[PDB]
Amino acid sequence: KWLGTPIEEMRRMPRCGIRLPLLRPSANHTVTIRVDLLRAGEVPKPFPTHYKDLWDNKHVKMPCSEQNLYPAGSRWELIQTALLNKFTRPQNLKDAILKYNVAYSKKWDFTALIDFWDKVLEEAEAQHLYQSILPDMVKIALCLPNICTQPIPLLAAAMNHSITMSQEQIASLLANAFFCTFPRRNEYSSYPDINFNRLFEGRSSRKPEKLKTLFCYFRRVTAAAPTGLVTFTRQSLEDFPEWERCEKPLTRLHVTYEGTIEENGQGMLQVDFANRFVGGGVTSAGLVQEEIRFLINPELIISRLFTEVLDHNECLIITGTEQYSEYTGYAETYRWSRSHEDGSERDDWQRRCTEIVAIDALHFRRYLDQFVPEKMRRELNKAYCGFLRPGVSSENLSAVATGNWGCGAFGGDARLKALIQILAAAAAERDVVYFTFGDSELMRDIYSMHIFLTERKLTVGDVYKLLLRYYNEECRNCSTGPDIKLYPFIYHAVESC
Ligand SMILES: Cn1c(=O)c2c(ncn2Cc2ccc(CC3C(=O)NC(=O)NC3=O)cc2)n(C)c1=O
Repeated sequence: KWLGTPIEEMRRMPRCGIRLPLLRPSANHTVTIRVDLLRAGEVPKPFPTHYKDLWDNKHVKMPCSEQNLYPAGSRWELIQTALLNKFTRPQNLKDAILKYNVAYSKKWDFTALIDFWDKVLEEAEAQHLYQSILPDMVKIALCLPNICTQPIPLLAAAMNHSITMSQEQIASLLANAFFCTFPRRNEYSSYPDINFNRLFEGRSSRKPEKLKTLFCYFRRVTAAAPTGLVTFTRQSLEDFPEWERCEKPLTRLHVTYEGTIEENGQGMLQVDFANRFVGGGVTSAGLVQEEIRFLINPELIISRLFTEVLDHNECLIITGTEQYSEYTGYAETYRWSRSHEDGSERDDWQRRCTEIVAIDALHFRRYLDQFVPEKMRRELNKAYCGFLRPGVSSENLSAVATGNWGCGAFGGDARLKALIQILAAAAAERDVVYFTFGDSELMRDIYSMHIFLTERKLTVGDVYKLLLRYYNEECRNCSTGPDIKLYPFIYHAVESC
C-alpha cells in the first residue's frame, strides 16, 4: 500500500519544531490580539481594546467603518437593522442580505440557499438553522467592531508579511462574508471574492454539501468560541536557485496510493493545490483538492479577504487552521460526513500544529507546453518558494505532504510534477510524502524512479539537466505527446551513460 521510507521515520511538527520566539507585532507582522494575555484555553483578547478604522487602498475595508455609506446613511446601521430580524423562510434571509446590497438585487441568485433550506433539509434541521445557527451567526457578525479592533493590512503583491489573528476574529469575519457585508468587494479585481453570494447561486448538487460543511463550522464556533490563533504569511523570494548547478542530493520519499494529505500528513507541510486566486472556487462552483480543504478548514477562507493574487515567485503559508468537518468522496461525489474533533496539538502561539502552503501550478492548455524549460523552471521555483523556510535547519523542517499538484484540470503531467516537487523539496532540504489517491501504478513509478536516481547518487542539478535533455531531444521538435515518455527517457539516458 506504500513504498519507500516508512512514514514513521519522517519529520513532523510539533516535535521537529524549533523553539518559537516570543510573539510580537512588527513592521512585517500584524498581530491583532494581546500577546501579553495569550494563555492556553482562554479566548484571546483583541488589541487594541476599542475599534480603530482604516479606509484606504492598503487595508481591508471593514463593513463597520464609519466610511461605509449608502444613499448619506451608515451602511453598518443598515446591516444591523437588516440582519436583526426573525428568519423563518429562506426568502427572509435573501431579502435581509439584499437590503444592503440593493444594486445586486437582480444580479445575485439565491436558488441554492432557498433549495438547501426548503428542499434538502428536513423540517427540524431547517428549524435549527433559522432559530439557532443563523441568529448566532448574525450576532457574531454584528460583534465585529468589538472583535476585529485592528485594521487588517492587505497582503499585496511582493509583500513579505504575516497576519496573526484569533480563530474568534476569523469567525466574526467569515460570518460577515456569509451575509455578504464586505463593501467594495462585489480596485479589488486582483483579489479573490470574499462575500459568499456565489455560494447561494444555481442548482449544483454539491451546493448542499458545501453549505452543510460551512454550517457545521459556523455551528461549532458560535456555540463555543475557539481559543487559538492562525498566522497568514505571504512569502515572495527575490532569488531562485541555479538549478543546473545545484549539487544537493535527493531527500527521502514515502509514496502511497492510500491515505490523505490532511489525515496522514499531520504535522507535515501540507500542499494546497491552489488557484493563483487562493481558495479557487470554494465559495462558488469548484470542489476539488483546494476547495475541499478550504471547506473542512474554513479559517483558510479568510485568506481571500486580504491575499492579492499570487505572482510566479509567491506563496501563502497558513499555520494553525482547525479541521471542523469530515467528508467522503471528491468533486462530483463530495459529501459532508460529520463533525471533526481536531486533535492537533497547539504550539506556543496557540496555533494548531497544521501548516498549509498555497502554491498555484500553471494551467497547460497543451500538454507538451509544460516541458518547455521556462515552464519547468517556473514550477520548480513556485514549489521551492512554497517549501523554503529561510534560516531553518533541515532537522527542524517537517516532510512535505503532497500529491499530483496541477494535474487534472490544469493538465499537468503527474510524473513530471512528482519529479519537480522532489527536486524542489531536495533543494529546500525536506523529505517528501506523496499521495497518489488510488493510482497504484503511479505510486510504483514514482518510487522506482526515486530509488533509481538516489541509488545512482544523482544531484538536483543532474536530474534537472536530464529534464532539459528530454525537452530538447524528444519535445522541441515533436510532431504529435512524444514517442518516449519522461521516465523511460531518464532510465535509458542514465543507464546508457
Ligand atoms: C488530491 N486528491 C485526489 O486527487 C483524489 C482524492 N480522492 C480521489 N482522488 C483522485 C481523483 C483524481 C481526479 C479526478 C477527476 C476529476 C473529476 O472526476 N471531476 C472533477 O470535477 N474534477 C476532477 O479533477 C477524480 C479523482 N482526494 C481526497 C484528494 O485530495
